[PDB]
Amino acid sequence: ESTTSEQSARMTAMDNASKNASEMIDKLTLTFNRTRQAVITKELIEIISGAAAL
Amino acid sequence: VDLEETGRVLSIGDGIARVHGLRNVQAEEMVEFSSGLKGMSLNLEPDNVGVVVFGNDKLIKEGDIVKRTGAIVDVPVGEELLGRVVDALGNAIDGKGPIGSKARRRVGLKAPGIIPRISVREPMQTGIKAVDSLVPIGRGQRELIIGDRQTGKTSIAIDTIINQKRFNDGTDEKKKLYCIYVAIGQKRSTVAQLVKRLTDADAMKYTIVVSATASDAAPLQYLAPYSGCSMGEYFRDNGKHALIIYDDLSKQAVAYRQMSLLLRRPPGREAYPGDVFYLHSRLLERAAKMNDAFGGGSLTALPVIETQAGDVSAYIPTNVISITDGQIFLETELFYKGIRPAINVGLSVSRVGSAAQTRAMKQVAGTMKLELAQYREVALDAATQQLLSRGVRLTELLKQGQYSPMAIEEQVAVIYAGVRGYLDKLEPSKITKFENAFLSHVISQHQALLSKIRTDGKISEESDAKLKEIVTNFLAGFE
Amino acid sequence: YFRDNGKHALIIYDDLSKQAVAYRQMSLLLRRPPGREAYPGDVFYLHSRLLERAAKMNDAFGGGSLTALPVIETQAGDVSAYIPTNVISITDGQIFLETELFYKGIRPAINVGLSVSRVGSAAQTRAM
Amino acid sequence: YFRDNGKHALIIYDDLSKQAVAYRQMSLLLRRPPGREAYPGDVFYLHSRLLERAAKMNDAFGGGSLTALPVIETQAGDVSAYIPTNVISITDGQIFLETELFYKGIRPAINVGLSVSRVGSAAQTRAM
Amino acid sequence: TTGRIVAVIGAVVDVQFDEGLPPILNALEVQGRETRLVLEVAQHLGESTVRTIAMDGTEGLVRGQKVLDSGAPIRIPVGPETLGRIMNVIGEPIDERGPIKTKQFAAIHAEAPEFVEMSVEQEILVTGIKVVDLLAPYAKGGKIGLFGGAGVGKTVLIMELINNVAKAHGGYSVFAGVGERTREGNDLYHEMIESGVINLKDATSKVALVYGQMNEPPGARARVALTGLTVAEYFRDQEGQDVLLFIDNIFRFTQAGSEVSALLGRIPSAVGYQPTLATDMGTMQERITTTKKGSITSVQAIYVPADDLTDPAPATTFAHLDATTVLSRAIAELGIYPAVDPLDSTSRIMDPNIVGSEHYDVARGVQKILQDYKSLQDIIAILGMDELSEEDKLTVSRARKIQRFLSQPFQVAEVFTGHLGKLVPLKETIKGFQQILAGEYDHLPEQAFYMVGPIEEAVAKADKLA
Amino acid sequence: TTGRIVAVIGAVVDVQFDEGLPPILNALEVQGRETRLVLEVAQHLGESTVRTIAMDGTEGLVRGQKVLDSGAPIRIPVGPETLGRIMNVIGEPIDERGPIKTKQFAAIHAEAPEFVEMSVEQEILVTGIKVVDLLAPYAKGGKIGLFGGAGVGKTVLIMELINNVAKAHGGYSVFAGVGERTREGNDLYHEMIESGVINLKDATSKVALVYGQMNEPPGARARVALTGLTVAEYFRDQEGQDVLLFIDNIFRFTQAGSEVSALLGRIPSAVGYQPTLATDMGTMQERITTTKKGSITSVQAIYVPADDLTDPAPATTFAHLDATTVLSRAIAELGIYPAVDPLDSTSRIMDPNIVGSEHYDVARGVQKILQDYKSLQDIIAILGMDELSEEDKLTVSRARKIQRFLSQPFQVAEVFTGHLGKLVPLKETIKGFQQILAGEYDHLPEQAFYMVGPIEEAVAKADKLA
Amino acid sequence: DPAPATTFAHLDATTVLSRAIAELGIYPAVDPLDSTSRIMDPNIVGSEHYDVARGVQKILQDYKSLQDIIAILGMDELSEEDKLTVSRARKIQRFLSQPFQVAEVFTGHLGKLVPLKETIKGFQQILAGEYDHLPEQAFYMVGPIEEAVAKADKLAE
Ligand SMILES: Nc1ncnc2c1ncn2[C@@H]1O[C@H](COP(=O)(O)OP(=O)(O)NP(=O)(O)O)[C@@H](O)[C@H]1O
Ligand SMILES: Nc1ncnc2c1ncn2[C@@H]1O[C@H](COP(=O)(O)OP(=O)(O)NP(=O)(O)O)[C@@H](O)[C@H]1O
Ligand SMILES: Oc1cc(O)cc(/C=C/c2ccc(O)c(O)c2)c1
Ligand SMILES: [Mg+2]
Ligand SMILES: [Mg+2]
Repeated sequence: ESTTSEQSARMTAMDNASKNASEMIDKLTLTFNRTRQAVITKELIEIISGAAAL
Repeated sequence: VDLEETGRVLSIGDGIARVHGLRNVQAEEMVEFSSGLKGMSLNLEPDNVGVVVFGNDKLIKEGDIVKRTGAIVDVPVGEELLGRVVDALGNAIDGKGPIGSKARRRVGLKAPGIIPRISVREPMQTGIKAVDSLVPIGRGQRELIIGDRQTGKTSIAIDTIINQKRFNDGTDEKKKLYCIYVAIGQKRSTVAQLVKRLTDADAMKYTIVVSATASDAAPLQYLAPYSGCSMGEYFRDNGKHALIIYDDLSKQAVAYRQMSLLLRRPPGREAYPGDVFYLHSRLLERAAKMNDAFGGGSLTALPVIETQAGDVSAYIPTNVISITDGQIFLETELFYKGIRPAINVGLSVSRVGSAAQTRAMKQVAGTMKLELAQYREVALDAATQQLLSRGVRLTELLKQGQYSPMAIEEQVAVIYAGVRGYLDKLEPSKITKFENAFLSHVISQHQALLSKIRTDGKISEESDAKLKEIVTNFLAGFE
Repeated sequence: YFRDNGKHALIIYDDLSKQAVAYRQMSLLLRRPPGREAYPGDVFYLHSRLLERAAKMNDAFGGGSLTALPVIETQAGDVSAYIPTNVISITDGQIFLETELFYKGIRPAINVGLSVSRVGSAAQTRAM
Repeated sequence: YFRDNGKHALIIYDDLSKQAVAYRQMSLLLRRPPGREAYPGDVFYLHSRLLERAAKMNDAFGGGSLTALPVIETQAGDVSAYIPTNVISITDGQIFLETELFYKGIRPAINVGLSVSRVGSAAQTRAM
Repeated sequence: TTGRIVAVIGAVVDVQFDEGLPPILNALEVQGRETRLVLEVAQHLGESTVRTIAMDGTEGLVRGQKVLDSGAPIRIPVGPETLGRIMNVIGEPIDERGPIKTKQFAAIHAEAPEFVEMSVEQEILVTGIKVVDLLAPYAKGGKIGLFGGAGVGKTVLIMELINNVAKAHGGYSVFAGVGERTREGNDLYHEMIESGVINLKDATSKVALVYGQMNEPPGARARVALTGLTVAEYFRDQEGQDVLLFIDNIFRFTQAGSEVSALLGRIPSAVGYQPTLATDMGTMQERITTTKKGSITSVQAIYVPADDLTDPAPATTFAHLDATTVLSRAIAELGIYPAVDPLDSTSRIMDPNIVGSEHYDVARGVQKILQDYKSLQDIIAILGMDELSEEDKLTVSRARKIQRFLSQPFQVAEVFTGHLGKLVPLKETIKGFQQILAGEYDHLPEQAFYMVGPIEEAVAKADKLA
Repeated sequence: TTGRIVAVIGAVVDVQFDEGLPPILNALEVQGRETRLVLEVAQHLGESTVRTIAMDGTEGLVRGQKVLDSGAPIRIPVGPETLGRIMNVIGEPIDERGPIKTKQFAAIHAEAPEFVEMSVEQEILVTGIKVVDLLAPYAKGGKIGLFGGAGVGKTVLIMELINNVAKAHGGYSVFAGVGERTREGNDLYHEMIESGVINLKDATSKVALVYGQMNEPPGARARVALTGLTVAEYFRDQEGQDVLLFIDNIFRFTQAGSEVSALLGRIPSAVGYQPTLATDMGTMQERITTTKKGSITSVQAIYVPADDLTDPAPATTFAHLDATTVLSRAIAELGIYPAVDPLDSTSRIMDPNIVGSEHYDVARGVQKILQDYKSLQDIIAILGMDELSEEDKLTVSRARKIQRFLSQPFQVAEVFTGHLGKLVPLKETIKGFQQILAGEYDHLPEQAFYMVGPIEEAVAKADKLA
Repeated sequence: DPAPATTFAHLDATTVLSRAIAELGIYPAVDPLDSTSRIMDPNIVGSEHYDVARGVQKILQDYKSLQDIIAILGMDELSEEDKLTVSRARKIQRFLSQPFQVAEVFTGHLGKLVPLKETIKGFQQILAGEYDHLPEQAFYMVGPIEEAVAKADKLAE
């Protein structure tokens, strides 16, 4: 009765761990690109301001 | 010869015409190019005028003659614009001949100050159950419609427009609502389809459509909302009620960024100019409710904002939330799962609408808000399973198709069923079915009561007890 | 010279990051407009006109060829950086190498899942 | 003054972040083209020459000294940012404080791994 | 003498004078207008030309148009008859109740109180809000700052504070609506009439209103704070009295600043902002202060663009405050109101010798368990509750009960919450968190702590849950 | 009339004209060159000088070299004589078959059809390809994003689309190679010759090719789309057809415009894209649409930079798409041709109010059964196929049987395989899957539905299997 | 960063130091998965030197990709040959540390110079498994392999 409940629960826990992780992958993926876009834009505005000041 | 009323084009190509002369022009005054294009004096410099071009500057050459028009940028205004499709300047684009317009109003007029206003108080009935009950709107309020592409945003605006027919065919003049749909950045075919849709619903006869589409020049796209807004103000300041839709402001800010970067305005967050907030703020400030001493008129503004990947925290989304009086937020995930209209209730607010919600809706709505508040918290003991039982079912009640907006009394009878537990015994995949069978039954058999609820604006103790009969009688016979 | 006179040459450009940098220098000092990463608007053109000159000629023209193995250095494996974006887009495939594979004892450090050749089977003998 | 007259002094600069903000202001209105993070290209030098003047003189010059404690504010715990690293790269060590340590109860919120002294046990009594 | 416009661009107008060049900061009156259009001299461009900033719309202006030097900067009414009135940036009445007839006038530009004029006294100001009074309490005569992103609760919190602090305070108040909503002005004005803190027929008015909302052009928003502020200075100095000053929203001053800086032809600084961001704000903030001559308790709403507290506007604001209350979208979205971040709000009177060791110990304890819990949240987000040791589970359960008990129903927010508003005495706040830290309520379910006042209500809600 | 080159800086050339100036967008012919050098007027600098963007290399140009204003924008040959031809951006043949002899020429810059010239109706453009029509159907005059990249049936699908639209709707096709790789343009041209869609012997050709190769200047690659677009506008406008327009690829149209923008000295916008990103896109896209006379439908290949759907380029693009065809490598490796993913591929017109109540319900059932088949494949791996419920046994059979019926043989590949291709009428598509879902073919073997036309040929394939 | 990035190519050997590694007290804080030499080649330093080195990087890199993984998924789930490469890499990391003569003021330790062969031999031995019984901290901040063994006894009491 013990191992039936164990592998049952482990199955469930790991199912949830995997799904949580998957949800976390997306959220970080969104952040990355929001950061990725800002860095690029930031680097560019620094260059423009530098050329325009001449 | 005359450089006081006239100038010649020095340079052109950055969407900005440098113009020698024009010594007597005003700031923000419309000018008129030799090719028929309109323009706006923006930069009054010692030796030139910077003129923003209200169309395709391919048509402007060096040496072209520009004339003053004497007028600060304004647009045609009045009732003759109803049933018409116009471009951002007001010139008709539906090819139904000239607008027979009698007054004109400036596109940049400062919003009404503090004194002439009073807090919103008359319902602006969308006809969408989820909105009118959970995110209710009053006339004069600004409510943002916000979400990723393809989440049902325009739908909210359209059914709202279509809903007003019920009043616009009455003789109750204060109960009426004239609509203006401002298309900034959309596909022209999308707009054309839309007025066809409106025409089909006989709604176009009380709508003004202002169009500044994907292929109109940027300055036009930027102007359209203000042009739209003055047309609205006509009704606001005249004891009448207008609703305006800025569809959508994301695209308009894009229009404005293009103008500012070409004008060499220092780029800030996401290359947007310092004044990107002010661009929207001044506009939406112009939606207002006027007290009885200034007519009692009102302009309601439903602006549209397009999020990237449900990110409400980005520059432009937050600017506009920082302007309007709450938001309907539309989730891609909800839309995907077919939950429609895809309203995230938790993240949606109306900062001022509770005051302008009918008592009749409020009596079923307050408890629905509450039971849905409990259900989100727990998405096998007695109590907490029942809030699941109730929750899924209220969620099915908020579903609704398009182009069938609902009279307020019809909405409450439906929600009554829900909030009085009558739906608990049935299965989730049958609530939609029960709703339509039940709604059409009461429309055909129990008109007296639905009218009485509309007329009393309330559910009376008789009405309630009478509506207790109708539901029990129907549910026992629903198969 | 080989391509046109019936023969086959292999060209290794080592590397193009550094080439672009030299051009970026000249452009900026010539006061041409800086773009992403301060590269000018003709940096893709620079590399695309080089790499198009690699080609398989028909028999009518001698039947020779010039094959190009351009080299691009990434920074922290950013294949989405301006110049890498340009050469990846331009080429017919990429051999991607990684530092983690390297120290895993996988040498040469070719990422086999990511590397590609759109020419593919077309340039293998039936044996392989 | 103390330093060169056989006396010892201690100077706190609270803070040099805000000084940098003020020099960036002054520099841009003098029409000097902005550099990394809008600051001028010599923001390092701004702090380098100030802090090199904290010094220990030998007996022939008086035996006096001046000890500095520049203060730098970070943004969201990032000791590794451009400006922070500039200053770390001037001084003889740093004491890095963190909010997480602070509220965990570790006050003074000194992060041991990331802090250092470049003088080490030479600045301690034999006892310590 | 008399000057002619030679350039216009949005808020920025250049004016050439043949003799008599007006000093920087002088207000200039543009002739040929139906309503008064003030220009403020900003810079001396040279060649007998000055660059100025407009306090209103510049549509209609022509090159050649005439301008008069007023001889001074913008002067505005100050004194007892500003009370009950609404004025604009240039002191004009905007309530349609006629002339404002004061004896005194003041310039909106003054230098900041000198170093010798500072007060050193720190006395706690109890707000009745649990989160604030516990973790980062306000101080009488101090500088309070309310940080928050779009829609997270800045204005509710300030209105709540006006209810909870102003009413029971025998002094005068100034509310400066800066770049915010006009209909909120309309709300605030009638609410005060309804409560009689503004009386339309008495002399008993206690608040003065200054407004330049988001319908105004940038110059107006760029200066309204100075107006509002100036009115507050009079009451502090020319009476010695206890003045309250609420600004919503001060960020709007820097943003406004940002909008004219492009036009004024400055080289921009970080994120597009004006390279004078810091000093602009400093010259203005340093005026918002308690002096030896009289106390000002200032509560300023501070908007965070794009939820980025590293943005120059808010980042530069932090160092001007004696207490911060940083609101958090994420927290508001979890239902905790006020959406106070308990580990980002600070106060300079959070010191055992000012608030007493008991208060200090509980607060540090509350913030300790909240940080330990915050450290555990990544292990939670992958593997969840179960994988934690028995100990961690306890820090979790207690922290979560503590987060909920930090929330409070506001009298001003009863429509959104569905609860009658609550105001908790300082003692009761301490004893409540104390008791949750000693483990006295470990047996109670979280939900009991959400949206209550004193600890006793949580208990009652627990029993009510059966 | 004739002007003189005054400045050559890379692919930007400035010309001075003594008399009448060539308006923006006009095409300039540079003299004294072995091959054609077209300069597109981009700006009017003042002082009688235009700024131009070169359509070819500028090596060799001398200051003073004569430039003839053609009096119009770039005009290219259009009409039936273009079919089977490859032209470049300025309308010259590059297939070395001699002049394209048409009775019309047309300018590549045209404004979009007016509001009145728009069809208010939404029609399906039947492709004959089962997967598409049923699940992600094309709007007549809509835009479709094509995802996949290499080795996924991308060329075969294109070639079959050309063929099916010529047959069923009597419209031709245009292919615009924006940043076409010379090598791949050689391959595609021959692949088209071999499949029949181009025919070099007679005049039965169905595509016209316009190539903007990668080694051409920024301005060339930015304009090729327009060139091809105008070739397509002839067929819609002069002949009343429903035309197919392929753009390969739409990302390189953006980038090319970004590079043009950068050369003209303009300030980059977010992520270094041109500030006119949206308008550049808008003025090209809006031309793709249904008029009262005919329609142009466009199949556009998309590259998503950084795999970021929120990158300005794909963001801006998506605003114009009405449907996506997604070609997946996974599906190809399962032998499904076309390699179309039935779950990933969407359409805006997948709406009962447009395609009909019936067409809606079948698609949503096919979508549902495939989604539910994905739910079980884990339990298939865990408990085997014989531990499913009897209703669940069916969903699998049916799902697997639907999966294969979505595959289909193409005419364009009759040469390579020996199997006759199928253009399947919309109603037979609707019916086939309609009847499968109902279980009217559960008794039939799984392999009967694979690589088949209409549902009759599945029963025919089942009866032939001994 | 443009500056350091442009420098690598002017170099025949690169010693890259890391803050993450210094933070752990590992000095010199050399990153063994990012430091290189032109002469790190068997035809030059011999097959014995090369194989050892490559091994050290192998176990270290293998460890690095197990780190973030077992940090949340628990140590106990590992194969008994995997959790040996965990124990061995963690020792080799420490054995990479070394007290410097010029850093006596920073360490408290005496400076130690390790001859080439002794370094090769010491690491060869750790990879072999000859010290799986020795405690981690025994290899920390010592010179040659002997002193790790000696340090092991001083830690035994
Ligand atoms: N209440 C509804 N029930 C069912 N379908 C709906 C509903 N509302 C919208 N739709 C469908 O969903 C699609 C998208 O709705 P739409 O109103 O275009 O949202 P949107 O976000 O404004 N679109 P876009 O502006 O192009 O991003 C349309 O094709 C509608 O047919
Ligand atoms: N203490 C609170 N209790 C309950 N709800 C609240 C509270 N504070 C804010 N809200 C909700 O959030 C909404 C916005 O509040 P508000 O005070 O306008 O925030 P804000 O930060 O001033 N918005 P903005 O100025 O646009 O950034 C209110 O209408 C409420 O629905
Ligand atoms: O969220 C965002 C989005 C974005 O597009 C840009 C920024 C910041 C840009 C920046 C640009 C130049 C600077 O000098 C600087 O300090 C900052 C932040
Ligand atoms: Mg829409
Ligand atoms: Mg607010």
